[PDB]
Amino acid sequence: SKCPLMVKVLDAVRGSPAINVAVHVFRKAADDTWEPFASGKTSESGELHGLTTEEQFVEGIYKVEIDTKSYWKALGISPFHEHAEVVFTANDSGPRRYTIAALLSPYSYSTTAVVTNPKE
Amino acid sequence: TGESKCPLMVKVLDAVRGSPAINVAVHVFRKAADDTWEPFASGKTSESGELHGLTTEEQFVEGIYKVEIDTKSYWKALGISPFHEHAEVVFTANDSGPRRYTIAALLSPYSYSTTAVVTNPKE
Amino acid sequence: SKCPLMVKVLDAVRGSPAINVAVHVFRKAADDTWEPFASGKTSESGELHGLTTEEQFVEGIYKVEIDTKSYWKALGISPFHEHAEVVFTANDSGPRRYTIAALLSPYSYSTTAVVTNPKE
Amino acid sequence: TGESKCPLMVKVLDAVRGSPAINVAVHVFRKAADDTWEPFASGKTSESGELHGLTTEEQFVEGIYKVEIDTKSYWKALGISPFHEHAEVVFTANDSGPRRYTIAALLSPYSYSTTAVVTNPKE
Ligand SMILES: Cc1[nH]c(=O)c(C#N)cc1-c1ccncc1
Ligand SMILES: Cc1[nH]c(=O)c(C#N)cc1-c1ccncc1
Repeated sequence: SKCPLMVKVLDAVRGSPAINVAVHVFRKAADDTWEPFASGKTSESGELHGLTTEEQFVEGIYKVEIDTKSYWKALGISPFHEHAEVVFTANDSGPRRYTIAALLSPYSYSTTAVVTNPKE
Repeated sequence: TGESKCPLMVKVLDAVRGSPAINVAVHVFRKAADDTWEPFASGKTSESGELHGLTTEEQFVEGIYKVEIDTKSYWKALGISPFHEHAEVVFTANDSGPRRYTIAALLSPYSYSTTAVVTNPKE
Repeated sequence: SKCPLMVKVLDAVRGSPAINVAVHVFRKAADDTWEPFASGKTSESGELHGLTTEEQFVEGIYKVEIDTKSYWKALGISPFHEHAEVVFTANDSGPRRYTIAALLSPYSYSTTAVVTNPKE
Repeated sequence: TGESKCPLMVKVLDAVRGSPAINVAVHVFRKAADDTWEPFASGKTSESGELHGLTTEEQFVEGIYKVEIDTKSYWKALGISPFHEHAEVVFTANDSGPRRYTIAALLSPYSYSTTAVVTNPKE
């Protein structure tokens, strides 16, 4: 029960988890370029688990990109955004469990992080 | 009015159409001497999603006020059956003298957010 | 694993669950008055479970009130809101699992409902 | 300017202090012919949390634009170490002719929301 990184996606129009949403994760590279890190599709409960492991999850800059436009086109709704992106630094600073959650509407989105830890 | 020095203004936006939320009914109450809510002001949002002229500086004394927005009538007229009955904002006002209050609401059928911007009147 | 109603509370300032937040639930009465239904305090994970049961959870109007002001005063932050309230109708219409989530900041809050169901 | 017919306006608010987010750096890019982001316009929010005058109707052609807000420099100057590096909004503009775009952001240290209000210019 150790997932250093988890993504959750919700739909504000229908009051349900946003199922089958593509998610891509990149790590900032030395040349200051984005390199593919992990990717997947949200499950029936709007979640994506097992993107990585504590050993591979070192300090650095990460970018989480959510394909919100494909989600909305499948419902027959025209969206405003091309995609939703979250960029943050992961620091061993202290606590290492990260939950990124995204709430989606056709013209707006909100994102929040919940950073927590078992013990230390 | 002036430019924007109203003691109380409400602004409602639509997260589904990316537009101002027009013709939304808004009701404001003040808590009375007896723990009961009394009618204070009423109105509807204009074509830019705003509601101006609800009160005056002199009438807007210190107190606990309730801003109730009728979101359910708004989604229903669009053919959508939403989650909430209404949106309500409860807050203590003019506590440490007069201030100008902007209450904003962003609406979606199963979600809403609300924010306040408080400014100190011509200092 | 059957909780018709669950409440989740998060803190936007500190990126953590909002722990020990008082929550009260009322049911609209015939005289159109609010009657105490259930109450509790959020756990270490920001959640409140077991407010009720499927038999007691009949159709009607419910009001969930979150004591946000006490939460913020304990951190030494002066808040704008007296409390956060969610009013909704529970209809057997179809699906009966309700998750109310609230995200808190000193001057703003957002609430969303996730309505779902196992089978039917 | 006029009253409010700017093709692109940005508005940043602070959810912790209930105020406009003043002196926030904003950078806008357009995707070029070669899948690369090119600099388009730059600026800072004023005392009301707004940014006016970034472009003109004639210069704002159809394309994919990126609005990047520097939220991290804003929280840091307040003594707070926030979660995000910045906030970014990516969207296709003027696709089916000219429109006026208002991008709003509401900020908190570990959260942000963004909304767009799109209007059809003097019809
Ligand atoms: C971006 C934004 N997000 C919210 O969650 C919210 C709420 N409530 C309001 C606004 C906002 C939009 C336009 N002008 C001012 C504030
Ligand atoms: C991202 C998010 N945004 C909101 O505006 C909100 C409200 N209210 C809740 C959540 C949320 C975060 C984590 N788990 C579930 C929901």
